[PDB]
Amino acid sequence: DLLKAVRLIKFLYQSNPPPNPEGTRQARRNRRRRWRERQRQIHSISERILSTYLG
Amino acid sequence: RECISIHVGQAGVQIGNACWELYCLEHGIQPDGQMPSDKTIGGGDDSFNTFFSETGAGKHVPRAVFVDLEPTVIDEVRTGTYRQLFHPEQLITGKEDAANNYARGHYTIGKEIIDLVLDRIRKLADQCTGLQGFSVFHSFGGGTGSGFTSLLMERLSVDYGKKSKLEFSIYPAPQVSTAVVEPYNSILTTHTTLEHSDCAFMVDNEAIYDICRRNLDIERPTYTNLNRLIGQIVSSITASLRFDGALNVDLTEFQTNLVPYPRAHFPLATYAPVISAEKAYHEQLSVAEITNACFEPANQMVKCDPRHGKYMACCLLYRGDVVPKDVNAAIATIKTKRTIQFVDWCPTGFKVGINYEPPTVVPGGDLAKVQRAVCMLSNTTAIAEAWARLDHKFDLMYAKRAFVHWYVGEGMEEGEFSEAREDMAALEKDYEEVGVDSVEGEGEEEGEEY
Repeated sequence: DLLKAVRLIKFLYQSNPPPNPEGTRQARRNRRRRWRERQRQIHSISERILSTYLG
Repeated sequence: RECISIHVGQAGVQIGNACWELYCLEHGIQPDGQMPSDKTIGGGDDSFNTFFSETGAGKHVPRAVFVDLEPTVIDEVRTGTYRQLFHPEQLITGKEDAANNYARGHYTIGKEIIDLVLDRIRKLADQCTGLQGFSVFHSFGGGTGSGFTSLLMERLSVDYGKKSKLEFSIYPAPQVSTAVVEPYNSILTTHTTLEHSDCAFMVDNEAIYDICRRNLDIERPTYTNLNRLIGQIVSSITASLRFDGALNVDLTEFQTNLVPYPRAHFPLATYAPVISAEKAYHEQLSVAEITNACFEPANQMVKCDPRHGKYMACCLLYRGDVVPKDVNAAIATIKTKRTIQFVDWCPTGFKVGINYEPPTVVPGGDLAKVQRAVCMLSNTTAIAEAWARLDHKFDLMYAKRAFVHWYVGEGMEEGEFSEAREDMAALEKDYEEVGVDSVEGEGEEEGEEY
């Protein structure tokens, strides 16, 4: 029911930091690629499995 | 602009008499006693005729106090080749010689004449209102050395206030000298002469030895040829206050754009478009290779790689004699490419200073009719290798403990040497660690120093 679900919100949606605009383009690009993989792998598979959890 | 000129030590007095007679032949001071151009006695009263003014006896004598407890240098400035053109009665001899020992001067052997030099500087400091600082001819250990400059600087910072303290801190070559202990006084220099000063320079002796033995090919590897070339560099720096005109790029903005920081206190010098007396046969007068051989180690006083030393400032200076429009004509020669590695928080452009009036040429040396010059003087982080060399020398000597008992039973302290080491480390880290581009403080996650 709520256990893995609501505590997975309480962890994963508390695990999103803002990026760093200070710094050169290389480290900003690394943080951008980690961002655009991080939020995609947070929303996609987690709401897929909360979609097909038991119905 | 009537700055007080102090000259102590054997090198200080030697280049003092040499450079002031170079001013005498520059300003026309004939051995008669007065110039034949301007008939005012002693000296003139123009904007550039201001080093020579009325203090002595109405005759506007050259203005330099000559003190050193070594008596033979005072004798050969009293009995050299000019006997009356200096101060006729204001040069006071020294009674007992320090004899290549610095630590005697600061504590034991030079303390009797500190009151006399205070009287001399009170005489020469209540003079005309123009006083932008001090033309200090610093030495380390030749005569008294750093002793009188050190006591003068400390009591001039705690008694005269916050006047500028422009230094010529010579770092001589150990090959031509005879002392070995010199790293000790060169590292006490940081404790006793660096913090309480306000502006400084650098003159050297290794590169002149290198060119005189290999490049310039003059068989004179002694202090005389060093004096002959340092006289040219002293005339070049004093030409700012000595050649007034349309392009009188003088000391006023110079002291502003030299030093950025407290312990970025040490500039660099790269004057060497020199043409020798054995090259004085109507050879190529070049305005291209003197621009093309700037960052090569020939012009550099200390052999350092420009590939690793970032610059937070750059002061270009091309003093010629041909055209004031040649300023623009040489602006449009080589300055367009100049892809030089810089700190990411410093400007890029180059200042320009010319003295288009031709000078009077020094005879009897190793120089042709020199008219044009290049000097890329600036504060560089590439002197970190030179100060690491000096600190390596001092670490080896402190592991060897040479003359430690000579240099502790007079007023020094091992904790004083520790604090001098910390002062030298501060001057290091303002050029080693802080002096390089410190961009690594923005943010990243790898396991660095958060």
